[PDB]
Amino acid sequence: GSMSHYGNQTLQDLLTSDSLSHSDGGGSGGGSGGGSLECDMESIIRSELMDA
Amino acid sequence: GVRKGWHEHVTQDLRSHLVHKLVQAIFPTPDPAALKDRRMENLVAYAKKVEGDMYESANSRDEYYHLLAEKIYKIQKELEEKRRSRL
Repeated sequence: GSMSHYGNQTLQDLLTSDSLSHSDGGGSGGGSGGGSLECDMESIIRSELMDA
Repeated sequence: GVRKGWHEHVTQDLRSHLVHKLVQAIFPTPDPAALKDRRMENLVAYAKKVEGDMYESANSRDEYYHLLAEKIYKIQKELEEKRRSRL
């Protein structure tokens, strides 16, 4: 897609496995310690989620 | 949306699955049930706007998958390194 950094195979293979190989998996989690760590990330997220 | 022949090569399952990952990346969900939380409507809204944007942006589902896998990739490591080691 973009790959300025060519080490994207980890994420691409992840998708290939989950999405293509396993096909269905709309119920997955694995946030050890919780999932509210975004914090500052949520700021840019608000910026991204605001407009379509 | 214009009529792109490739969109018949991608069912709701695949795209909604990628939407799910968009959420899993932006939100390190502790449990699959946090994916039905009040924050979910918002995350999935973001994910649907994002997915739909790139869906319309690409000329193949694999491309749309690729470029979306790119943005999700950077988002993941962004949140991980920011919260972990740059601060």
